[PDB]
Amino acid sequence: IASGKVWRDTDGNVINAHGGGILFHEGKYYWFGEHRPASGFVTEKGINCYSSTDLYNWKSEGIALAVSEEEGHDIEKGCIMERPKVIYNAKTGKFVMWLHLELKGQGYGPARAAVAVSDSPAGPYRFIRSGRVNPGAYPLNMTRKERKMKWNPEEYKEWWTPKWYEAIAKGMFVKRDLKDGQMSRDMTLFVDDDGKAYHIYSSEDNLTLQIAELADDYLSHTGKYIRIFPGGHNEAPAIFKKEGTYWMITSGCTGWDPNKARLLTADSMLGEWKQLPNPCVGEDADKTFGGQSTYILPLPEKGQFFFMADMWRPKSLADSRYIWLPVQFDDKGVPFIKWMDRWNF
Ligand SMILES: OC[C@H]1NC[C@H](O)[C@@H](O)[C@H]1O
Ligand SMILES: [Ca+2]
Repeated sequence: IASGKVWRDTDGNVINAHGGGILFHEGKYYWFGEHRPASGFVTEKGINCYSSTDLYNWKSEGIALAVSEEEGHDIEKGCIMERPKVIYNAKTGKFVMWLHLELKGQGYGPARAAVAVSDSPAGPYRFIRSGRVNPGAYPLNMTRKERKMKWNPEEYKEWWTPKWYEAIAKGMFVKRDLKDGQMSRDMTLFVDDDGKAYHIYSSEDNLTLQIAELADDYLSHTGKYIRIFPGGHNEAPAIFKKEGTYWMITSGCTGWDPNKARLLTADSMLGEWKQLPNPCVGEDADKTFGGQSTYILPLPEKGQFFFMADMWRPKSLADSRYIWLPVQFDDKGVPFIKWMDRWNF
């Protein structure tokens, strides 16, 4: 595992799986990610999939979720498809893919999460629906008093004033988006011990993280959700659970530029969360080693976890590389990550 180098599949082609994540099923790891083009930023293809027995040799499984050729479809060619994650639904036996969708020709405005389904890990997946999250429902931890407040859009046009920040903290953008549902851009998924799944996403114009419970088949949301770190600008969330504790690594919001990772922790997924120091340590840790969090893969057979990131090259996004590093734990059980040029499982 040689972070930042050109990685190739078994045919010799550059692995094209960005913003991704990995699952294990029937003896194989399946890596899902954005198919990025050589020029431009929008996918020409959809969500790509690769498979491996060993986490070193990756076989191209082809496109798992394709862009549609039908005009007016939510996922017609030219839509934005980012940060795909796949989870297995044990009750129905289906593979469920969620992803950040922006409708074609609308930039990043729609701020939707989309959901697709497959009988097999590699696909093809069948698109079901897209939309903002939980129309009509308030966050669980947004208080009665906060829900009763009125925010005149004309008084709060200037971002980053003291009164605007306070307003964002007390849920001004939640109320703004209440009817049509909460915004979802950068996102991930987590399947808990009891089969409860959660959709974690940057919401409220990227200012605030939200964690939403998924329904029992993982195809919709239940209405139950919380919001955390309002105004915190936590992006590209990555999550894992260890010995009952939930840990989340995120980035800041500086477009393509690498920035300082944050470490967030809770004892309950929908309980209170708190922020801990940058979990990256050593030289370049202030820049997350030139990367941005995408996924934390548990290896539950070994009681270990590994941190996946993207080393984004905005000049040509197909040339973006992959940083994969062991998650280590200090004497208090707090995760940290150090660079290694080459390491083995
Ligand atoms: O918009 C480009 C880029 N910005 C930063 C996000 O974390 C990425 O997923 C991607 O949307
Ligand atoms: Ca955020």
